[PDB]
Amino acid sequence: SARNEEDESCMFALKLLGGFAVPFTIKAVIELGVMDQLLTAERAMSAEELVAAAVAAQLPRPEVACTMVDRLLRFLASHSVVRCTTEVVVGTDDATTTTCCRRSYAASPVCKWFARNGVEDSVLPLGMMILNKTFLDSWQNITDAVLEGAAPFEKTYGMPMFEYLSTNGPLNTVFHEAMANHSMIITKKLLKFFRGFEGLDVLVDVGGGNGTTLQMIRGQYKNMRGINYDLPHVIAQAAPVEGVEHVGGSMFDNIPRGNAVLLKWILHDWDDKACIKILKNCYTALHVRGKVIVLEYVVPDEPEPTLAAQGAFELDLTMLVTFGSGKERTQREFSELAMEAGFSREFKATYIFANVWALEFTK
Amino acid sequence: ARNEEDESCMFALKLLGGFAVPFTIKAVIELGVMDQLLTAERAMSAEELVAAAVAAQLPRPEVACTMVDRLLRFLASHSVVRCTTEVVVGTDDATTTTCCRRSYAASPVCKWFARNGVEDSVLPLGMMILNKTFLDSWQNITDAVLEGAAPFEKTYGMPMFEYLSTNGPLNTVFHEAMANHSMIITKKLLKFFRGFEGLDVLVDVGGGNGTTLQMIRGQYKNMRGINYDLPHVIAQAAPVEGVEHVGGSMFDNIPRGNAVLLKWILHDWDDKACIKILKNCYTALHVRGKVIVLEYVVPDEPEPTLAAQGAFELDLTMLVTFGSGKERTQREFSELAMEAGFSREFKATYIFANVWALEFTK
Ligand SMILES: NC(=O)c1ccc[n+]([C@@H]2O[C@H](COP(=O)([O-])OP(=O)(O)OC[C@H]3O[C@@H](n4cnc5c(N)ncnc54)[C@H](O)[C@@H]3O)[C@@H](O)[C@H]2O)c1
Ligand SMILES: NC(=O)c1ccc[n+]([C@@H]2O[C@H](COP(=O)([O-])OP(=O)(O)OC[C@H]3O[C@@H](n4cnc5c(N)ncnc54)[C@H](O)[C@@H]3O)[C@@H](O)[C@H]2O)c1
Ligand SMILES: COc1cc(O)cc(/C=C/c2ccc(O)cc2)c1
Ligand SMILES: COc1cc(O)cc(/C=C/c2ccc(O)cc2)c1
Repeated sequence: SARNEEDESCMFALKLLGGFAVPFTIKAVIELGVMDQLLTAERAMSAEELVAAAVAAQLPRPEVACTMVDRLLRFLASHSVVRCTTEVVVGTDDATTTTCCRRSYAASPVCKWFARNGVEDSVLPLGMMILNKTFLDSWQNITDAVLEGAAPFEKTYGMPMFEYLSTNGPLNTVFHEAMANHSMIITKKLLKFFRGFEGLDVLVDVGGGNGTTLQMIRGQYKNMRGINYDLPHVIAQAAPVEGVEHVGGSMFDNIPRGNAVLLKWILHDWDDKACIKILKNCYTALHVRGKVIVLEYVVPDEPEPTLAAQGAFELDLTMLVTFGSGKERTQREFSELAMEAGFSREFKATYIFANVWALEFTK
Repeated sequence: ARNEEDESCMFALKLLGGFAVPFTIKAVIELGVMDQLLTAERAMSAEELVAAAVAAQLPRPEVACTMVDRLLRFLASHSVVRCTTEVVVGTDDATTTTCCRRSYAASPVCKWFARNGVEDSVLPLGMMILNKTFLDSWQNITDAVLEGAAPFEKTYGMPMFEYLSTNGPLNTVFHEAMANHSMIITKKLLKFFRGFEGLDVLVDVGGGNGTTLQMIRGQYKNMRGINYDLPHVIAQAAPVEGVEHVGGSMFDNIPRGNAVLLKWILHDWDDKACIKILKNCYTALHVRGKVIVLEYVVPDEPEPTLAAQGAFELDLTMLVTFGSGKERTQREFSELAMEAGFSREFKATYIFANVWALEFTK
């Protein structure tokens, strides 16, 4: 609609500067309980009906709350996050932010990924880490961190993230729930789309937590045995799982022996030398023809302006912000690390879901 | 594995990640890399852009280059910069990818981030939009809504204009953003808007040091100006030929003239406060006088266009800053004017960057 190229140029610059407004608006609609009412609603609902349904608490300024929610949802409607219908009101009205007319709102399909059921296959626990204030604050310190060649997180909090989490119980839970949430989704998709668990006697899951992933995998492959390998303090908290041995240890020291080792979102935390050491421990732990299964995004060789590529470079920036030298890798960069660790010139890539690939390297 | 379910999920993650572009552009500006992009003659690698932007010896110069490379690659995937890739005659150590070296050029949009070309930039406004103090309020929307309060006030315990009195650096950031936007809009007004023709006296409510009036008089030499602003702002203004500085509150009175300019005033305020301002404009105006409202105009329905999204984005900015400040539709502006006494006579002239000049007539 801009009146010339100069005008459209200016508005695009403002748009680029303002991209934080959508995520922060979504967070509020979620936290208010409005997004869950949209998701269970049988028809479109006005801001007033959404607030009445979402809030049990008696509000001091209920009319202000309703118009504010109307403004939040109208903004998300402009971004196709929700559907909006407008009707004429016969009467007077003040639980909408316009003269004659009342908006009613329905969830778009994308909204199901924000569900608070948590495991209805939602990414909400991941989203709450993505938009966590403690983590977001690091993004304001990128400049100085680059100048020192440090992680923005380190430059913000004085120390690496994994150290800091030991000192912040609440942030630690947010982080672990996000990890667990993404793990659950990808594990399910793996059992739908990936065939590389066929023929395995023993699978070693590094960073397996309580061993949920191995348990779900054994649900489909009943004769496979699992080793759940994680830090001693994580293993101490792990209840028995049938067919899974919990083993405490550092992946930098050793990996337990097996037919395959699973690394999900491990390598992208670490620089190339650390990755090579992890893959060398995988290599010594495997019998010949054994495999490493890497569950990671793969960035394209060039910066393609696609939805998937943008999300992969967005994850690269998250890694820069969090760890500094943690990073997302191309297929070739993954191949090179594996060959450095001793693996053959034999590469498989199976696309799974949500930008995650299963890359398999073979001894 | 890639279907509608997959696209849906990626879309969800994209919506949650929208902050990454703005934060990355900020870093690239603040490192001085954007300015090197804007003066460059050709695509430059991260290494070249760092060497050119940074005076100091860095402790970890190769880490800094590879980090900038990653920032720029991300911006390339969003079409903010142009990237080309060439095979390294050897082995790099200042690009993230060893085979190959990326070089980058500014896209046209980057001119809007310039630190001082001789043209228009929105960089002072952008520094306000991405200022940490202001951004921190957006993390407090849920509790401010439940209380019916402005997120900003819930975050800092006072109204934004009161807070600026307590934070001189933020006060500068705010005023420079307003002055930047006002400068661009006043020049576009002199280009496109014809409603200053014929006016004896123009009253600029919130006119600061009188720069707007000074510029308009530069084109309309027989017009006189009344620069109306708070006494403390007027105390600081130097004399302006053909302009009288007057101190006061727009809630008490407006100086009389043929036209009153209200730029980004009404959107700070609720309907009751707007009606007070407009009733004061009405009584102040001589007959056939006009209020000239310089605001964004939100469409009647939430259209998914670049311009509409920009207007609802400013709406949420007003929500966050003031709570009850808000963007309006044409109909809502008309209705406030009619409540203040103005006639059923409405003009709208599109100016630039989503701003309209709306005129109401006594
Ligand atoms: N960059 C490196 O090469 C590097 C980094 C850290 C530790 N190490 C080596 O590791 C040994 C132990 O030192 P430490 O206790 O600081 O390191 P650690 O065992 O705590 O390892 C560091 C990080 O790696 C991850 N990790 C380690 N083992 C894991 C496992 N089984 N599952 C999931 N994640 C795991 C965790 O995120 C942890 O914070 C030392 O010999 C040390 O040199 C090497
Ligand atoms: N939106 C609302 O919060 C709301 C609601 C209903 C009524 N009101 C009315 O507004 C009053 C609150 O305002 P206040 O008492 O804090 O006063 P105030 O005028 O001192 O408020 C500060 C702001 O007023 C503006 N201002 C006032 N006169 C100006 C002038 N001549 N030139 C430029 N800018 C000028 C500036 O934007 C300044 O930052 C209420 O007492 C009532 O009259 C406001
Ligand atoms: C914080 O207080 C104020 C007061 C005011 O009068 C205007 C603004 C405008 C902000 C803005 C943000 C994003 C954009 O893309 C374009 C403008 C903010
Ligand atoms: C904070 O530390 C970590 C460690 C880790 O292994 C993964 C992530 C992933 C974040 C992320 C962000 C945005 C998305 O869209 C998708 C994932 C973050």
